[PDB]
Order: sequence, then structure tokens, then C-alpha cells
Amino acid sequence: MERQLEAARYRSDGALLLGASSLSGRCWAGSLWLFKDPCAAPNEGFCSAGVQTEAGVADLTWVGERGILVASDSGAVELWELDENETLIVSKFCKYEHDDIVSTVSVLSSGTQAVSGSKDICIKVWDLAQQVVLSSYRAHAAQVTCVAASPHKDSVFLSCSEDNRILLWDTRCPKPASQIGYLPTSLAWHPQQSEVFVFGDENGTVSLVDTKSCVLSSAVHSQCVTGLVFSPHSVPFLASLSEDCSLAVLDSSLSELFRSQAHRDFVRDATWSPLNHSLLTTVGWDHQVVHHVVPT
Amino acid sequence: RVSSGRDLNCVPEIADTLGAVAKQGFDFLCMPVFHPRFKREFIQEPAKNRPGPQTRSDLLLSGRDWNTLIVGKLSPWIRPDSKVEKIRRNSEAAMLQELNFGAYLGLPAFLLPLNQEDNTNLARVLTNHIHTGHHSSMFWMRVPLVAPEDLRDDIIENAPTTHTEEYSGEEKTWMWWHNFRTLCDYSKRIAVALEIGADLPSNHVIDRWLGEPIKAAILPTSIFLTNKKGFPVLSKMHQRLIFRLLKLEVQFIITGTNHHSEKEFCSYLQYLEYLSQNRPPPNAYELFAKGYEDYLQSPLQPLMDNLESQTYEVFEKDPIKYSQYQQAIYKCLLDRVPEEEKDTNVQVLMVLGAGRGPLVNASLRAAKQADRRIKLYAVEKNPNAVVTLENWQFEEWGSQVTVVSSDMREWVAPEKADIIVSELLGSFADNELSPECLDGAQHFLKDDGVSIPGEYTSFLAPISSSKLYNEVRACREKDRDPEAQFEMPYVVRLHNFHQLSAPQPCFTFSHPNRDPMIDNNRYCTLEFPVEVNTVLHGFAGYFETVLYQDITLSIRPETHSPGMFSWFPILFPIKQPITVREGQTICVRFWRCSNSKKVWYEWAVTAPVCSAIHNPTGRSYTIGL
Ligand SMILES: CSC[C@H]1O[C@@H](n2cnc3c(N)ncnc32)[C@H](O)[C@@H]1O
Ligand SMILES: Nc1nc2cc[nH]c2cc1Br
Repeated sequence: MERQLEAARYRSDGALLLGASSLSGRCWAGSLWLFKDPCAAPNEGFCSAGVQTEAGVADLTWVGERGILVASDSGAVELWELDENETLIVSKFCKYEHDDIVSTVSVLSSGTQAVSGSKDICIKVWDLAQQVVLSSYRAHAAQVTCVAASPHKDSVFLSCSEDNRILLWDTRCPKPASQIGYLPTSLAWHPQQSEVFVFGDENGTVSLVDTKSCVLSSAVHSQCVTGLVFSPHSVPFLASLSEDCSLAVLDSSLSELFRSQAHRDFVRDATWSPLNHSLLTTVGWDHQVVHHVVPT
Repeated sequence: RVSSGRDLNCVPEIADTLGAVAKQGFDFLCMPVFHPRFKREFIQEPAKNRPGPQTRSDLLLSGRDWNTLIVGKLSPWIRPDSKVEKIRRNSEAAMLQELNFGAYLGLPAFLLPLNQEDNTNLARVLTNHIHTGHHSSMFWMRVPLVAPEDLRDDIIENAPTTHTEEYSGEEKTWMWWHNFRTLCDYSKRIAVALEIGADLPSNHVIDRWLGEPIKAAILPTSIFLTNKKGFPVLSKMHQRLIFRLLKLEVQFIITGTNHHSEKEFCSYLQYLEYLSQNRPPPNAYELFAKGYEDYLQSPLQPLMDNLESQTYEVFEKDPIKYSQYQQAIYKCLLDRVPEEEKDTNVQVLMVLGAGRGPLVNASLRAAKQADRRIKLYAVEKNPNAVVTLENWQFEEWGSQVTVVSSDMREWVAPEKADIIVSELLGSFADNELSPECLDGAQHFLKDDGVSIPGEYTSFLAPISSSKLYNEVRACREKDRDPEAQFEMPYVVRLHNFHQLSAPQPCFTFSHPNRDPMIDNNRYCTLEFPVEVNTVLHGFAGYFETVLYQDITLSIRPETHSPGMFSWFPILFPIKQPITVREGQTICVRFWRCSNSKKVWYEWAVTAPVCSAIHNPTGRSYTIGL
């Protein structure tokens, strides 16, 4: 398993999906790993399933319970599926449609479709069943840093970019994108509030935004905010990751409750257990899977 | 032979990638040297202490492969002009790290983006690198014809794309380039990798890049249209641009993924190759002039210097020029001697500056053609050339030709001349001092005599070429003025340049010069209307000459004699490039100056801004009398 851990996401039954790249040395590949025992991770020989991809994993996400949607360095958006037994991981498709590194991917609410963002500046809407690009949007003027699907609306999503635009999308409009300071790096929708989202910037500020009317914000990190992950609680906590090599868990009002300097390299993903809502798992380029006990 | 590269941002197995790329037909591979997502901290703990190795080993390829086959790419996270101080500092360290690693590998070129307006700190760091170690890697500045912001889909509801023409605005990426290379002091090692979008801009935007050091043209797979058999082609507008770029001998880089998924990758290359075979083949001028494109040479001075045998051989290789001279003497002999007088009237012809005798032979061929009798004098001051003439005279011509080893301004002629025939003209007409020479030869032209040429007139036109500006700048020598290179003309087959206004006549001289109070010194002012935004780097000089009546020769490009290749254009540089906006007038002032010893040109631009007077008193350049 390659050193640079990029992704970490739980499915419904508490099984941990890891994505990894080798970002240095001879071979610059990636890989996909399922751990039915989370506390065994990162350890390779004591895991449920594992597979070699051709190129690195920039981002992934679960497609319900068995599918793994992957953003490749190759330009491919890749769908891998678990077999009938969930001990193998087989490629269902690998479609080379982006012209540069696919950086960000996000499955839309329904789960039949997804959105991908790339360094090639484009955002592409995918039909996961038919294995084709439905729509291809060149709204941005620079790299697409993050795309984030609306929890409940299949036509809605957020994108952000190195052109300093956060675009609210709505496929139902003739002009779908709408534009909503330092560059936006990470995006997370509020799980209980359709109209609300948060965005982390490259200067270590997390900001809270209503679609109607950078309103409330806190200086959380010393460097770039890589990821923002809301918790599974009814009154949800916000996990925030960074290149400063630190995890912070935040409340409704973005106040500092928990803080971990456990990671010694960049913190790349976070994921809250659906079995225990107070356990939060991070991964980082130090090849650590750190299971944090969040004081909830 | 299209020299061709593959741009990739994904290289898992360096040897296998390179091998696949080689099998596809590509001559080289652009690729990153550190992993393009492998962002690196230099200041803040704990990430600054990340265990290595920080990238792939130099041992994975041969030194030869690193030197010939691999173009490095700056990692796309490196932003030295970021508004965030920490990104600024990490990107500085990381840029120097990546550049220095490319230099460690000995890579022939390294790619860097211009993708925003402010690349000031990127320039600074590149300059820092340039003055660190003794290496010679090329730096290909990746800049698009059309900025991403200005080709975006019109899909942001509350930020519509401008539907108005913005003339200067649509050229913004040229200004990104200009400011970058200006900041980096016009280094020879900094060139353009011009990136072509799916929709070409207005012609003026493309024209803006004329005379720029374009080493690469980047073609995305996305810009290729599909023909009825499924294979990649380009629009006729894009093909136009490719044919121009082929004339600059750029290396074509294919970027992005294979969208033409039915066919082999060769296809994209095979189209460029297909286009390359089906241009119009090099004309006999362009065949003759191959190799000399933008090569600066000293103007020949056949008066001051004795020209070499091979220089005369070159002059003699232009049969169009001599069939014209032959024709001019032919038509003249008829006009002077009527049919009934043909045996009474032997015309005294004088070849003034006979070289090795092509005009002497043209005079013989013309006279036998005209059916009139001639008495030839071949006057030549170069005693080496006189050896050739005298051997020709003994073996072939006989007593008909009298060879005279003399200067035409000294020679005490035994009789007066009906026609003086000469070939004393350089690329600017009068720059070999034909006026002065024929003036001192004039006392032995008969009162009713003809000079062939009767007349000649120099033409000037302002040009832009940042390439040629660099060529001139690189002619700084020890033991002279450090700016003397800008204060002298060069003969050059101008190629990567932009003519910014139509040529206009500068100086004229007529032979015989019947004017009582003779003076070959001149002062001319020219106003050149300019329809483009540009940068003036000098004045291309041409000429025209009347041999006799309608028989003319020209190197003025618009009236250029077809098939004539003895002269290339001249170039008068200026020291400081001049910004010229659309609709401004370039005003140039030219002087022809002299004393007893020397003749020279002085010049100055007076609008839209003043230059210094160039070559004042011939301090940098003189023409020997
Ligand atoms: C065929 S190139 C022009 C010829 O003119 C000759 N020439 C130039 N100036 C003079 C001069 N003042 N007297 C005689 N020959 C000249 C040069 O030696 C040269 O061969
Ligand atoms: N006198 C001449 N000068 C030049 C300069 C370039 N070609 C030339 C031919 C003759 Br003949």
C-alpha cells in the first residue's frame, strides 16, 4: 500500500474505504482498500480487499454500499465495484474524458449520477449507469479545487476554483452556475439545512454561507483548509483538515472544541463512524490512520 | 520532419510511458519532475521534515534520454505570486528546487505557465535560477492565445461573458508574455510555448505574437474536429496558423487525453505530418535563403574591401539580374544608334566596377542581340578580380575589351563614354557608395551619355521582432561601445518579424547627376501609420533601381523582382524598443552623412516617443570612401 493516504470514507456498516497514491519514488501509482476492521488500518495483510490502480488517487467517494468512484491523475473518472463476496475490487469503467488530473469527485443525491472537477478547468456531470458524460461545463478560469453535490437535490451542487469563484450550480437553469478574499479550497453542505454550506480557504479560514445573502468565519488553521466533513449527529459537528498537519472539530458557530496534532504530514481526509458518532477517523501523507475520540 | 512532443501530467512508470510515447511517433515527452500533487512544505514543522525520497531517481533514464527526450514541467501548485505569504515562500523554494533538479538532469527545456497577469515574483525566481550555475536549459513559457477567463462558457448567470469587442483586452496574454520577458531582461533562454484554444481569437491577437521567440506550439486534443471517417483534423483557420508556425520551425506539443478513441494516437501526429507534407514547397529564393533566416551579417563594402572570389561567384549566380542588365543595354543601344548608323557608330560602353566580368558578357550578348557595334572598357579597382578579367580577356574577349585596373574616380579615361554600366548597389541602394563613385566617374561620361542604372531609391519600413532585437543585443563585443551593435545596419533575411507599416522611399540618386551644386548627403523624415498594438525594434530597408526606362530591379517585397536573390533586406536596429499603440504614427528621421573619408547613416525615431540619434558622426559604423 502506497505511502500517501488521500481518502478515507465509511459506508453504512462501519467498514473503512481507503485511497492512496505513491506521490514519490519510482512508481507513481495508486490503490483502493476496504477494511472491515478499521483499527487494523493502515495494515495491508490484515484487510478485507485491495487493488492496484494504474495511476494515483486524488479523490474518491462511496457509491452507496459497493461502488467506488475515483478521481485519477490519468484524466479518468473510474468506477470500481465490489464483487458478490466483497473480497475483490473490479473496475466496472475507466473513462478518459478530462484532459488533466481529476482532482475532485462527488456523487449526486439520487446516486445514479456524479460530478467531477479537474485541473483542465472543466466540471463534468456523469451518468453512472450509462457510463457517459451527460454535461461538460467550462465555467471556471483555473483549476477546479473542489466539487460538492447537494445532499438532497440531484440538479444542485457547489464547485470552487483557483479563479476565486465559488459557483452554486443548478442544472435546471439555462445558465446553471451562480457566483457567491483568499482562494476557496474545500466545500461542505450542511446536512440538515438545504440552504446552508461551509467553505475553507487557502489561508486557513472556515466560512459559513447562506445561499440567500463570507458571513460568519473563524481562523481555524495556519495553512490551507483541505477538507470539511460534517458529522452524522442531528446537531452536527464540523471536522476541518489542513496542510498545517492538524485536525479540528468545530461547533455550529465555528468555535474550537477538539484539536489533534497527531498527524506529522498533511491531513488529507476525515470520516465519522456511523456506528459510533463520537469516533472520527483521519488519514494523512504520513501513512497514519488516526482514530480520534471526539468529546461530543 | 515535424519535431513533436507529448505533454502528460500522469507518468506512473517513467520508462514505460516514454516507451509508449516513442512508439506513438513523438520525439520527446513533457512531464513533471516531482509528482504534480506532491505539495511540499519548507518552513513550518512537522511537514517540512517529511522523509524522502522527494522524487523519482535520475538513474531511471540514461543521461542521453534526459538531455534529448524529457522536457520538465513546473508543478501546477507552485504559485510564487500568491496573495498568501506562506504559499509565496513555499512556492519560491519549490520552484528553485524543481528548476535545479531539471538542471541536475540536464533537461533541454523546462515548462512554466503564464496563466495570470502578475508573474513578477515567478520572473524574479526564474532570474535567480538563471544566475545560479553555468547550465543552458531552455525555459518555455506556456501562455495561451486566449486566457481561460476570456474563452469560458457563458454559464455563470450573474457574471455574463462580455459580448463587446475589447481590442487591447483580447491581446492581454501577449502583455503577460511581454512583462515576463521584460522583467527577465530579454534572456535568450526564455521562449514561448504558445497554447492554441478551440476558438481562435481575432487576427490582430495572433499577429501580436509575430516576431516573438516561439519555440513550441501546444495543441490540445479537444481543439481537433472529427471528419466523416472518425479521425482527428483541424479547421481551415487553425490550419492557417499551423502553416505559419511550421515556417517558424516550432516544436508541436500534443496535450490532453485521447478523445478520438476509435483510432491509434499516431493520428494527431499523422494529421500534423499530413499538414506538413501539404504546404506550398520552398520557392527558389526560399530554397537559396534556407539557413540564413534571421542571421545577422555585415553589409558588404566592395569599395573599402577587396571582395573574395566566392563573393563574386555568388553575385554572378542571379541570371534574372543579368538578363535584366542585358535587356537594359539592348534597349539603350537601339535608342542611341539608329539602324542606318549601325556600322558607322561604335558605342563606347564602360563597365564601372566590372568584378569578374558578368556585365561585360551581358554587354557583349546585348550588342550582338541589338546588332550594333560596341567598344568595351572593364574598369575594376580590386586587382584580384582584375586577374580573372585579364585571363578572360586573353582567352575569350580580345582587344574589344580593355581591362582597366583602376578606381573610377581616379582613372584618366582615354575617351568619353556613351554608356556607363555599373552594379555598385547594396541592399539599401546607396550603402556601397554608388553615388560618390559614379559622381567621380561622371567627367568621362559623354554630354548625352546614359548611366545604367539611371536611378535608384531606398525604401524603409518599421518592424517588430523581439527575436531580431535579441540577435542584435547579443552582438556586444569587447573593446568597443557596449551599445555599438544597435548603431549599425545588418543584412539579414528577415523571417520572424512583423512589418508594421508599408515601405516608403527614403533616399534617391540619379545618374548622370546634372545638378551644378552636388551633394549626396541627405535628410529624410518618414511618418508610418500603424494599425496595430506592437513594439518597434528597427527599420527593414530595401531598394529599387531603374536600369533603363521600364527595365527595373527591386527587393521591395511588394514589387520584388521574381527570381532575384543576390540581396537580402537590410536592418537598422534601435537601442530601446518602442511601444506603439493602434492608430499611432511611427516617425523616423534618417540622415546620409559624409566627410572626405567616410559615408554613414544616422537615424532617430521622433514619434510616438524620441529615441537617441543612432550612429552620430559614424562613431559605431562608417562606410569607407
Ligand atoms: C560586382 S560588385 C561591384 C564592383 O565594384 C567595384 N568597385 C567599387 N567601387 C569602385 C571604384 N570606385 N572604382 C572601381 N571599381 C569599384 C568593386 O571592386 C566590385 O567589384
Ligand atoms: N554590388 C553588389 N552588392 C551586393 C549586396 C548583396 N548582393 C550584392 C550584389 C552586388 Br553585384
